[PDB]
Amino acid sequence: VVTQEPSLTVSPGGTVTLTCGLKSGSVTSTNFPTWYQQTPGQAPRLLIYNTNTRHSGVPSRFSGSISENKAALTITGAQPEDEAEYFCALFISNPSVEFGGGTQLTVLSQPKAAPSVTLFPPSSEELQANKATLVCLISDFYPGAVTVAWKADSSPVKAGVETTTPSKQSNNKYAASSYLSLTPEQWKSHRSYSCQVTHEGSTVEKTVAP
Amino acid sequence: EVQLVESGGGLVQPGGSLRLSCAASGFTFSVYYMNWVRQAPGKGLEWVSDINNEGGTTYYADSVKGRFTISRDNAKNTLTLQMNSLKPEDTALYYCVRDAGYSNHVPIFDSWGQGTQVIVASASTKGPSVFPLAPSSKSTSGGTAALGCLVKDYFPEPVTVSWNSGALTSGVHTFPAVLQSSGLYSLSSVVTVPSSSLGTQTYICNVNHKPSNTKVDKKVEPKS
Ligand SMILES: [Ca+2]
Repeated sequence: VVTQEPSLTVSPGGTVTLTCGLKSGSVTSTNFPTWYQQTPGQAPRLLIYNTNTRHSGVPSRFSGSISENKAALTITGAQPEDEAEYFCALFISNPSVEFGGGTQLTVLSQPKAAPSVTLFPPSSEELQANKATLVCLISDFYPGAVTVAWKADSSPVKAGVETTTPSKQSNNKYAASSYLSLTPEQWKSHRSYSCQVTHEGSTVEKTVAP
Repeated sequence: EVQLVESGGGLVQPGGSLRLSCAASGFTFSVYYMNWVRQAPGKGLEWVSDINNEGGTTYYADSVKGRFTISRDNAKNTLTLQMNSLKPEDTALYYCVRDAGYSNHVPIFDSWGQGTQVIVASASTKGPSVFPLAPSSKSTSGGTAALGCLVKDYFPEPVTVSWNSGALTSGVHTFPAVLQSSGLYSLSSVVTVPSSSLGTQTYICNVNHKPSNTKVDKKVEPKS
């Protein structure tokens, strides 16, 4: 498992470092780290390979290294067009590479705005149809990046979660939705379920109960 | 310039198959290892398969072994992905991708197509179930309440949602749909209204799914 920060921010002209680690083990030169950039609506582009080699035409402001057992991409003097998803790829074993989950880099262009979160429990109607969907709606945030975690009582729940990529609203802030599917018995048998939304290091958690 | 143009994707049912094809141009195709790499709706990149210059050596991601077959034709300048025995996993954007060839062991991807979407959808045309989201004021401004409709499990896009036959337009937020692992869409529409109106004003969401010729007008009531 290759690990990258879900999202990071930088001001125009600022400096930011993205990292790329392994869940089990240290990243070293023989993982031959590669970095790819994906600007919105475009195909990925090769930035850096062999840890620190820039591909032809890549600006010098992009630098690759290994530090503290992780691969690192440093952007020094960030430009608006550097707003993109960055993917690292590590070589662990033949025949190919493993990718990190990607880091969404926002180059700040408006003030930060915290998300509003609304959580709806399953309707009685839906339960009568032998299904159960919790609905977590997230609006008015910037940067347009959040992480959503669900809990059954106090325990994390992974399976049955569908979450949208954030999209720009009318007002230029972002919105996203997350849904948790449960059986009616799961819904009834737990004390509560929670939707936890993380945005720029702050968390908002709403909880509903049968 | 280099072009890698993917075709042959699109909608497929779980029991079906697809033959993706990449038309390569603007470079000597036969000189390079070629790859498929995919990107799932809201996820990262995943290498799928590669093939050596002359086609005698192929490699696969563990999870596609025995299901997909990569092949190439150096005269037609094509790379092919035969996708059989499909899974929800397979819904993704599929990129045709050149290995720069710097290394014998490490694929380094220097040229990517725009990709073509594959959706493994359990139904070709399905109308939504519509569930009411009973009003709550826990997360709204004082004196208001948020109520909505969950528009679940429809295909293909789009649906339209109005409130009170178009007579309520203020405070409406219809969220972008999620494409679920089942290959069906779900969305929510939420309207914020005065809390005092909950006793007096009828709220109905008008859902229209033209592809399935389905219309649902769901009354959303307080849930005492
Ligand atoms: Ca390759």
